[PDB]
Amino acid sequence: ARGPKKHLKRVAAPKHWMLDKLTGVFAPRPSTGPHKLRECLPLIIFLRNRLKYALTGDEVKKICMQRFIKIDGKVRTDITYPAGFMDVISIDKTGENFRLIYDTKGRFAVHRITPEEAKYKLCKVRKIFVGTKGIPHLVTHDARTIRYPDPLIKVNDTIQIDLETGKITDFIKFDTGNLCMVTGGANLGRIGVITNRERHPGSFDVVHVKDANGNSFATRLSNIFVIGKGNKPWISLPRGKGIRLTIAEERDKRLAAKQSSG
Amino acid sequence: ADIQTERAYQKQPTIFQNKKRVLLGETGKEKLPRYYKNIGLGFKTPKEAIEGTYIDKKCPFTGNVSIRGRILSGVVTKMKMQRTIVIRRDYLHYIRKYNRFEKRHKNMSVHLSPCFRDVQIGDIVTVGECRPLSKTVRFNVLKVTKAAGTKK
Amino acid sequence: GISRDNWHKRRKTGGKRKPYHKKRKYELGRPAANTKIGPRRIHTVRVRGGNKKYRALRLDVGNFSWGSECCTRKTRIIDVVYNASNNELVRTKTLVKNCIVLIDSTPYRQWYESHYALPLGRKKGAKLTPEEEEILNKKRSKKIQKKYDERKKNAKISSLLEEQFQQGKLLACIASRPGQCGRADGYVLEGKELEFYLRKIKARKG
RNA sequence: CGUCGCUACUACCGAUUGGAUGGUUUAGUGAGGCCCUCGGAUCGGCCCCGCCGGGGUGCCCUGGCGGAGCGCUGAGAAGACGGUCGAACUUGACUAUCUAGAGGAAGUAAAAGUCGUAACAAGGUUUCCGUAGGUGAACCUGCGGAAGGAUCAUUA
RNA sequence: CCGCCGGGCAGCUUCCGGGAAACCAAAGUCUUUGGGUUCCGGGGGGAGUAUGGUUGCAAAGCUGAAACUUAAAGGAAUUGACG
RNA sequence: AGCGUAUAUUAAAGUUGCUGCAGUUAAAAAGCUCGUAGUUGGAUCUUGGGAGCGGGCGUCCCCGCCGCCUCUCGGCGGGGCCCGAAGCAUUUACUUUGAAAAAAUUAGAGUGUUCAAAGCAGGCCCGAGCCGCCUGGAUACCGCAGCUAGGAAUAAUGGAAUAGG
RNA sequence: UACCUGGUUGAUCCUGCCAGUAGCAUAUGCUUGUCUCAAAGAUUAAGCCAUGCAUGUCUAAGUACGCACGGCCGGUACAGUGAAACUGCGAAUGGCUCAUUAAAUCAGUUAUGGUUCCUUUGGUCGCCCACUUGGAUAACUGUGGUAAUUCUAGAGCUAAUACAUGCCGACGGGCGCUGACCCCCUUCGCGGGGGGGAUGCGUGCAUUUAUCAGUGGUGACUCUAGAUAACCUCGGGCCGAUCGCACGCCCCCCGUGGCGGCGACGACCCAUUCGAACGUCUGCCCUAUCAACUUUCGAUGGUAGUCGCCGUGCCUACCAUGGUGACCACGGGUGACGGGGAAUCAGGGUUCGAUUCCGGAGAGGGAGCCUGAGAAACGGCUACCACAUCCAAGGAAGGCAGCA
RNA sequence: AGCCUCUGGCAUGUUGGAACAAUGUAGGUAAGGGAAGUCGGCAAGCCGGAUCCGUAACUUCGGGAUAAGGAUUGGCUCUAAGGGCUGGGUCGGUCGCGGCCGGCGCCUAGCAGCCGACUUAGAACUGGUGCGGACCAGGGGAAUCCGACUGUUUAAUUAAA
Ligand SMILES: [Mg+2]
Ligand SMILES: [Mg+2]
Ligand SMILES: [Mg+2]
Ligand SMILES: [Mg+2]
Ligand SMILES: [Mg+2]
Ligand SMILES: [Mg+2]
Ligand SMILES: [Mg+2]
Ligand SMILES: [Mg+2]
Ligand SMILES: [Mg+2]
Ligand SMILES: [Mg+2]
Ligand SMILES: [Mg+2]
Ligand SMILES: [Mg+2]
Ligand SMILES: [Mg+2]
Ligand SMILES: [Mg+2]
Ligand SMILES: [Mg+2]
Ligand SMILES: [Mg+2]
Ligand SMILES: [Mg+2]
Ligand SMILES: [Mg+2]
Ligand SMILES: [Mg+2]
Ligand SMILES: [Mg+2]
Ligand SMILES: [Mg+2]
Ligand SMILES: [Mg+2]
Ligand SMILES: [Mg+2]
Ligand SMILES: [Mg+2]
Ligand SMILES: [Mg+2]
Ligand SMILES: [Mg+2]
Ligand SMILES: [Mg+2]
Repeated sequence: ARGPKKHLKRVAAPKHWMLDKLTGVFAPRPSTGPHKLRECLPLIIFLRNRLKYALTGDEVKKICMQRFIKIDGKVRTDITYPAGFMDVISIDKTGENFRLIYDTKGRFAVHRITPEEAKYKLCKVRKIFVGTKGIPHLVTHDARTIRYPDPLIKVNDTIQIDLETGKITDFIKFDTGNLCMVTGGANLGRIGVITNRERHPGSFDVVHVKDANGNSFATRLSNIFVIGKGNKPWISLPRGKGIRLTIAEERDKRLAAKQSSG
Repeated sequence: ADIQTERAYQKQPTIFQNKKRVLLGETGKEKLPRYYKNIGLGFKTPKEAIEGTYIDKKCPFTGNVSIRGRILSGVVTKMKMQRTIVIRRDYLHYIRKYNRFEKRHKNMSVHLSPCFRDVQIGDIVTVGECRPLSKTVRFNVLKVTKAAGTKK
Repeated sequence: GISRDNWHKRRKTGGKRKPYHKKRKYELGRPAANTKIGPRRIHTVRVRGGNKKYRALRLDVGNFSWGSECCTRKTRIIDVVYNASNNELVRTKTLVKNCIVLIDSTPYRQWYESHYALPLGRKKGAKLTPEEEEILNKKRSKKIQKKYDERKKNAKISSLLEEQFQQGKLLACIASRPGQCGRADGYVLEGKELEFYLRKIKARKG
């Protein structure tokens, strides 16, 4: 290296803009953004690869520069502008508007929502600031800072942000008993109420999580971003609802739906 | 005596010391209000840190260093440097072929704050990963326990 | 150029590291400022980041303070005294962080002589009688007399300072980096500080 | 079995301060850049005058045309004193590697030459080790060993 | 003289069990593979040579290669057959 | 439709032997002994037992229990209630569960590529009037060290003795 | 598939080797009907190289007055396509190769509270020229050289978001300390209390230094935030107060004043993203025919410094006299760029991994350099060394380990 | 040691004056080359002092050995580094600034003042690269022969083996 690297080989490309070995050498590379390269969806992959809306890269070029696509209600012309946990992506000439919730396997859904539910949005918080003259600042996981928050918002909690305004509207501290989707690692896009977290000094903290069916995974704190007060997620969930079925079960349940389904 | 020995004046910054136009002798009874800190991870900031007349920038019990990463232990083997000792960490590196281990060691120079008195060789000592403090020395002694073996 | 790298020198044990790369723009060393005392002369430098760095090569004045009284007039730096590092930097009059320097007393004199209204050094009655009482002699009184009689006893100075003001030069020590910063900022050597450095100077000259 | 005889191939020793490349570097010398100190092709600007015109209150604000102090800040090239990294070059040192070599001595080939016949049978002199000394060659002889013997015994 | 006991030097005897075999209370407990640990061999010669290092007054001692060549050299026992 | 020789290298090599070779004679145990590192090192310390639920009046398999301490610490005018802290797991070694482990490769879910190496799609719904449905892109391993949590079988290691909790 | 067979001997049983066996890995020997996948100048020479190409860029939105062409149409500066030129980006990725390199590359792991960060995202932006002031070059026009180059001589013009400059704004209004002072109550008066004050000086987002107090945040502040005193890194802090295209409006109201959307560059505080960087712990090939190494030429440490981006013997000075070692250092070697894997394989290994994925390095070799956020950048240049081209003999241009 | 000078001594070692020929005997110096020089490097010069760096083959393990081979060296202005000597029994009492007693102190880390030889190291500055500037002052290396080494010897031709 000398400078920064403006390029990405297919293969090296993470496991979920779900790309295939043939067809190319390169993968698209998230242009820098709010979300970290490794936890993205460059718009381009929706269009040609997920929805089969376009076909190629040029087909997508011609889409976004009509100015149809609106990633959190603010219009993007970058084919490679990164989306990631908790975004919107309104199409508008269609009225579909999706999210970007990850599936139980951790691979970003094609999950459609109402025209409502494209206003409320969620965001975890990374720090309290106290900026200057005592004006306090948030830092959302999607790299918004939001000045002037309610002083009871602490770190790792979530915010029910509007969109057209920015702003905040009511919120969920990170206690026991509330609802968590997991945004990192293995137990990824898997959902459940907490139970108990294990504070450690130095090394970052572990969080035990129980789900509907009663399967306790644990995680590091920095992957848990919460989604409700307790067994009441404010957002619509993906079909499956981050329960996660053992390959054994999934296999049979998929196959058991088959034959009986007609 | 003792403290200001070297050439430049040695002082805890973030205590300005003078202001006095009142009775009760001259200065306070502590005289110099001493900057110390609690370090963290529960290790008791020892008595001689707080009591002490002394001064070393590289001590965490009386100066600017942050302890922040990997906590280890070793044994004290040589104390022939000034405000630094050498510790010796022993182990078993495993070969898989030969389904057995061999003894190894990586001795490691390490800061030793002179709050932390009555250390000797053959002395179990716990260390924190610090700022890269000198050429070799990245570690700073946090709690000497003198424990295994011999006597009070 | 004149690099700053662990890359070249021996390892702890005493083996000789081989090279690895070339020198990179990285382990970069510029030559020194070794700043003097003259009419101001500072060159900028462009550095890493973009950013810049104010390397002083001639430097006359400093923005540098009482501890106790809690002021800091901007004052001429008259002359370097000892510098603990090394004894060329004294002779050559090279200002660097923790140089001990003589400075002008005058701007510090002239706000006791506002504030508490009591003189320094000692004099017969040449400057004092026309100007101090020109600072004193009240026609407001009552509020003010109460005020810098509330500025009480403790319009007081240590003998050690009191002395120096006869001379119109104070002992102070640089706390900025003239070569990095661009200024020769500092505190006045006051109380304990002030007592080696005299005793160093005294013992040095013999 | 060994000398000895002839032929062939390896490496060895080998007079030749033998030759070649690489890596460190002792010593010197040291391109260019980089920094610092100067410099000052010049170029302005500020200004000061002469004369003239338009606007304003002899004076001022603008304009036109001339001149001169080149006053005093700015920019400012060529250049020069210093310093620092430093390729490079010159001479030593080391070590690495690689090879030139008159002539000398082994081995092997290998394998059918001569002179013996050392060993295996009690190999004609039980054999072998170590050491020593000797000898045309195996060899031989001392001393101390060894049995891997040619006696597990010698007949109170 | 007759016993026993510990630890010594040894003997015979045997389908323990070993052991290619000769043999071996131990060379026994080993494909039923590992009680602890030291040394040390990897076809034969070249060679215990060359070279290097070291010790020695020196004989020499200790450490100790390769190219090359070579198909067996060897060990235990069998009949032979010649002393 | 390939097939030959050139040589590097693996099994074959129980001919490098950790598993797992050998040392009377076959190649081979120092002449003998002392001895610092290293390796290796006897035994010995909470148990039987209790209380129950569950298999085969009692007997015989099979499970949750009797980590201790603290409460000096939180609180889910005097409180409890016990979690929050720490004595800390004597100090490890050991074991088990997490988390973290880039993809490709690998192991291997799914799939008339016509099979297969492969590929990752495809499948469907559909007479296309559906002017559209449905599912994927499974998972395991990933040494050592590092991080987390159980267990205390064995190995060290520690604590009171010119007195101390 | 856990594996064997030939060969010493008149014959036997062994040790032991030689020789077979299969795969894999590279030679080329001969042959070659179809079809699908598919490696390829790495080992020798990171040796050398002919030539051909591999890195440019325009929306409506930085300048455009080429006459280029139309327009469609002008006189009003524009209009609209538009060759050139300045400007802003990029050129810092990619591509190639592995010469070096043995705790060094690198893996995993951790740290940055010992740091920088173009861009993207989010934010945040009110102290008499602003109705924009100055000035100067390219294309362009002309006159020029040289043998020759991606060489310029020189005279006029002329742009700007290129280069400078610097104003309205805000409130003679508000708040810090100073305060010409002033009033009332109390006091014999001094004094004590209550007040109120024209006029000065300050009148900050950043900077550095000094001090003071203890909304929010950590295991971990000597942090953030707040208070006071200062300065100006000053042209070479910033904003502060920046410029285009759509051109669409409303006025208790007539022509001004308010307004609308888009962009561009700023930027300061900040966050964030790609990173980059320097640290932790633990991890490697052979070798002793290498036993001691390391140390005024920094070896290990302390103190104080300089330099940098930052902690650091990065460097200087003064002190100390250290640090490593047969758990094999130190020395030497490699047919060594490091991982991720490969073929082999009863279980265990053994060798290979220059091989597309990750990580490192180098562009004949070194060193230094500009420029740049970002490079010590080689499709830049500066010498030297090492190579090499054209020549009018004065001079000039050379870098395939981009693709061919 | 050499070389310059005071005390002390001389008056150029049995004559003078004038020139500057050849030969001489004493001294010097040479472009380029550089032993071609002779039997042979016969004479001389190179080296030369100190400080720092550095060091071979061989060995009798002492040496070799100042091996070899390098650097530096002035004047000036500094800095740094090397020592002696004396001083507290102060507070109270009492006795004559002095003593005595008793008490506290007790620098026991010393610090304070006052003296006086010398050295050594480092840094600026500085001079037409000059600096051991007068003089003192080892040329080196690779070999063979002889004689173990010190010494001695042919007074007037041999110093060696
Ligand atoms: Mg194994
Ligand atoms: Mg034999
Ligand atoms: Mg045996
Ligand atoms: Mg065995
Ligand atoms: Mg052999
Ligand atoms: Mg093999
Ligand atoms: Mg096998
Ligand atoms: Mg064997
Ligand atoms: Mg024996
Ligand atoms: Mg077979
Ligand atoms: Mg036969
Ligand atoms: Mg074979
Ligand atoms: Mg690249
Ligand atoms: Mg970051
Ligand atoms: Mg080689
Ligand atoms: Mg090349
Ligand atoms: Mg490079
Ligand atoms: Mg380069
Ligand atoms: Mg190229
Ligand atoms: Mg005479
Ligand atoms: Mg006479
Ligand atoms: Mg001559
Ligand atoms: Mg001659
Ligand atoms: Mg002579
Ligand atoms: Mg000699
Ligand atoms: Mg003699
Ligand atoms: Mg004679």
